[PDB]
Amino acid sequence: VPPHPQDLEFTRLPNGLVIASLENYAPASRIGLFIKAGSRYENSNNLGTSHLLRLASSLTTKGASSFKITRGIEAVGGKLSVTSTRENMAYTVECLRDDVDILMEFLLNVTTAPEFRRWEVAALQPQLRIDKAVALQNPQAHVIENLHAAAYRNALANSLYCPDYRIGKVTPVELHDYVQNHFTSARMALIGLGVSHPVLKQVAEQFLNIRGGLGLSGAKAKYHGGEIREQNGDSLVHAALVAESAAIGSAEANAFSVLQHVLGAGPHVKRGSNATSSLYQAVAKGVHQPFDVSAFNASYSDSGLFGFYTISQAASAGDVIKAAYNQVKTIAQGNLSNPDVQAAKNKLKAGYLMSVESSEGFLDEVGSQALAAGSYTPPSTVLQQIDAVADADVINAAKKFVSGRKSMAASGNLGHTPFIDEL
Amino acid sequence: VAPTLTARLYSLLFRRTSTFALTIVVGALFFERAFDQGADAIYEHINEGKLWKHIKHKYEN
Amino acid sequence: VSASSRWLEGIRKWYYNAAGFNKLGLMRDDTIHENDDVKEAIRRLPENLYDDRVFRIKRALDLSMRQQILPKEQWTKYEEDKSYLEPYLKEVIRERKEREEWAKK
Amino acid sequence: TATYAQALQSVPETQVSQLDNGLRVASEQSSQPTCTVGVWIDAGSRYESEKNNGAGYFVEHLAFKGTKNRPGNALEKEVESMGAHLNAYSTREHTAYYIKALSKDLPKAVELLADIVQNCSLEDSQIEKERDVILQELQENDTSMRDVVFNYLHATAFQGTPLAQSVEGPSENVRKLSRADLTEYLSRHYKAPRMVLAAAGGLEHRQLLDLAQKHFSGLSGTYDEDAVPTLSPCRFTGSQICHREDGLPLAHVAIAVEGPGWAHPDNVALQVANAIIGHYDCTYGGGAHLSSPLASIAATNKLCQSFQTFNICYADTGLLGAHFVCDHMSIDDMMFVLQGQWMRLCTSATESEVLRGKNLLRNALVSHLDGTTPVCEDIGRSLLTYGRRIPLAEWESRIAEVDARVVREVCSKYFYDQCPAVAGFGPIEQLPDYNRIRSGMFWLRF
Amino acid sequence: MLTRFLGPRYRQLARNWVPTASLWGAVGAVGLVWATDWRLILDWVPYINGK
Repeated sequence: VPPHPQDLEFTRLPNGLVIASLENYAPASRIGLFIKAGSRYENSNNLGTSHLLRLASSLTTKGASSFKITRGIEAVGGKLSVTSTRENMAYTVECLRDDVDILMEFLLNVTTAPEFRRWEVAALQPQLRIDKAVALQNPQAHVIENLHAAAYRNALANSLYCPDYRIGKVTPVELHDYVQNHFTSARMALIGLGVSHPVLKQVAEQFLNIRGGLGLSGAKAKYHGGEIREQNGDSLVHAALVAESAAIGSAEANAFSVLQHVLGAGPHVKRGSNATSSLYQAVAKGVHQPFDVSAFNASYSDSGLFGFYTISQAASAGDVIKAAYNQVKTIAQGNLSNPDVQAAKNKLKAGYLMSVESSEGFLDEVGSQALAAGSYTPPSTVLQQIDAVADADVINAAKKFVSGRKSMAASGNLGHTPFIDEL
Repeated sequence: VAPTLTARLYSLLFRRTSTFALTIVVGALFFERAFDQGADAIYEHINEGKLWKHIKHKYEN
Repeated sequence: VSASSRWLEGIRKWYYNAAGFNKLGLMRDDTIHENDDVKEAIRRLPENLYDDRVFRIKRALDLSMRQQILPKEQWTKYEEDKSYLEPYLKEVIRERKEREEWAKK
Repeated sequence: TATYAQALQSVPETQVSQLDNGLRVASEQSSQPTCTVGVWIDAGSRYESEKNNGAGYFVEHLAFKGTKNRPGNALEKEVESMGAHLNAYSTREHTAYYIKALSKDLPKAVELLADIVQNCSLEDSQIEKERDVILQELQENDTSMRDVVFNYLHATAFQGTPLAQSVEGPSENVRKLSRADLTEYLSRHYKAPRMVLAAAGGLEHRQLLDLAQKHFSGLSGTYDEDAVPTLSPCRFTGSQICHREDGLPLAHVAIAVEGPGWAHPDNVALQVANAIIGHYDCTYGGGAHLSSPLASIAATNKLCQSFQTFNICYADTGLLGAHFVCDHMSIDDMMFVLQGQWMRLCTSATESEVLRGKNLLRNALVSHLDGTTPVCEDIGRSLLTYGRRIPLAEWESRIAEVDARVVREVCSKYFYDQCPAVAGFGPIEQLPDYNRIRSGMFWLRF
Repeated sequence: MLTRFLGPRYRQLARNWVPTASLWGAVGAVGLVWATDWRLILDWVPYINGK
């Protein structure tokens, strides 16, 4: 018979900073500072700076030294961690509730007091090599990196990981300048779980009144289309094929969201045939060995990519891809049942509600909601918007993929991987 | 008593390398007595009248 | 502001000239004993200060070998003597003393 | 605002009920719009025999591939089409099938889990299909050096006992194991006293019972009486297994002394001491300044790529130690530092670090119980292993008791001058001789 | 220059190694007693006064 829940409390400061909290009466507290400072904001003279920056979150600040951050936090069983997408960095901190004071102070020192000392920074540059190395051992990491590199000319083309040529080359000035240009008020959102909105607001009005980089979530990402191919010998060919979709927020973007679930995202049932996955079922009909297909759906402030991601043996690469692509084409031609669309809706809705279940997850939603929307938008109203999707819009979503200048990335033994050109 | 005694030894005396060393040192003093006793007395018994320790009573004061 | 603190200064300038590292183009911070705290602060020196430091010492050990001394012109003027290491050294000890307080609790 | 103390009291009573069965049916209500339901069976692989072995795994593989009421393909169809997530795992002691679903779907969620856990239509067709799949898994599992070494450490420490067995079993069993074998395991082990319906999220307990009675009606109803046995105790050896393969680029070692297992109050205190040693990974932010003296020296002297402390529990026993991964010329230095850590903590645990470990443990605990799935798994498992759910406040109490003495004591009891089990894999020339490892298990100065 | 070593932890850690250090002088003296046959002390010990 638990607490009747508190509501989220959400506040836009006139400098354009956004504060949201929830008092769940939890033994732990989570705090995120969500900045519009993701990798799309690097230019061709400073690629990688945000990745070094991602790593630099326990270097010395003005009145909290490197040693103290580590020991101070670890002393309370705290965590401090920093997560980038192509759009955002998200500096989030976690501990027991009695300890928000010590953790908040560390957090603000990192995001607003970075000293970036020559010798600390130099000591850190090998870590981009390790960090990249670890991440780039999922074939997908490369693919989705090249996929973006091929789609866009600019901005979303930039990689989440530092170019090898810049390893050892990103400077303290470049770091300093990145914070100044990007970690301002208009660009930030301070979100807190198991903290109270008065405190958050005080912290924000005291410490996060920063401004004087730039305005715009905006170079504006120029979609261009193309293909990047990488000969591996990995025996399994990974490949993703994609057209320009819809910017996150817009109604059209939910059409794609639902179309993703028609064609089919991940598995639901451990070691299942994925009876409900159209892409899986269409590819299986042709293809008699190990494969995977899933609908791919990325969505950004000012663009997005839709299509699908295949893994096949080298020789089947094309057979898989052509099977997959047809199966989309078949929805564009209008072969789509209403209970199919209904199923994908229950899949999406449940997946959403599922996604926000845990503190880590909820905080992330709210953080990004704040930066992309300038709002909070409750489940009740997200599902409403999901329900609002017409059968026709989903067809049209698929129409758009089929007819639209394409982007491809694939790596493996590419000898029987097609060429766009050839699809 | 006849099984769980190597145990009792180990807990009290052998776990700690201090009490281990203390045991060997305390144990060695008691052994040096009992050995230089016993063995000298074994060496006595195998001669019994060859040695000035037994003759002693002959030529008095 | 003061006659007397110009005198403590005159005593200091004496001892400086008297020490006579100047005489071999050295600066006070060239002469410091290398311990761990010092060693790290040399690590922390920017490229130029480091390269200048190695040259000063190289020039001096050369003179010291040949038992000579600079032209008086080329000696290091007391006023012209920059404690280029000081702030680094201080920051190092500062960081060490923190680690030392943390080790106490 | 709420203190953390206050904040622990706020977390609700895990409600427990018993069916006319053996089947316990347990729930934590929260205001979630979403739930995790499922079945924790007290089947595992400690429970199997040499001929049996890898049955439960073959069952797990069969479990979602179609019932008497819902043939082959169609269970999938129902779960997927309602946006729910069906899932399973087996351990050496525990089998669990669970669904993540919408809360409004807890009816058909339970309906399904019931059908799964009784009416498994183990079609001959499928048991055949499954055998190739399960073999492939064995081939790919051979590549996870970590998965291997923990199987080896189990294989050597428990050397003789059913606990020494893998969960998948040997190649040969998988190929020979028949439908008869499987139904025999099924009918022995999937009885109501040895299983818990567990749920967490947006539900009343009353509905959970109504559904327990409805769909778990008569499992051990007229059953039970004949040839249910209790688990045998498992002999720990302490012993070494070294599988040397210089074709592999890094070494995995996993060292352990014998644990007390699930029930024992000592778990709390050991977990603290463990927390103090902690874990490392070469992607860890900020290296030299880490609290843990292992992890610090590891990072500064590039002594490895990863480590992790552990305490695996079984009934009445368990494996307590650490595992790491490193270069061929690190295996010794890494061994030295880990061992000297254990001993420092045995002899001279200071007051301060123990408060750190205590906090680290509290933070692990609250953070672990985040959302329907973890909490459900912890409901289900706990009832198997403690016969209760132990409330978070109780853990805080149990944690708060521990200090430096409680560490040096409980460490010395488990670690000091004890034969470890060692398992080692890959380029392991420099893995210390067993005598020398065992010498590391005590200080001469003490 | 030993100011470093004065704090709560250090006193905990000394207090930890005290029963051990106690016994190590017990080892060391009794060994010296036995090795020199110290006469003065050993007269006190029953059995061992062999005279």
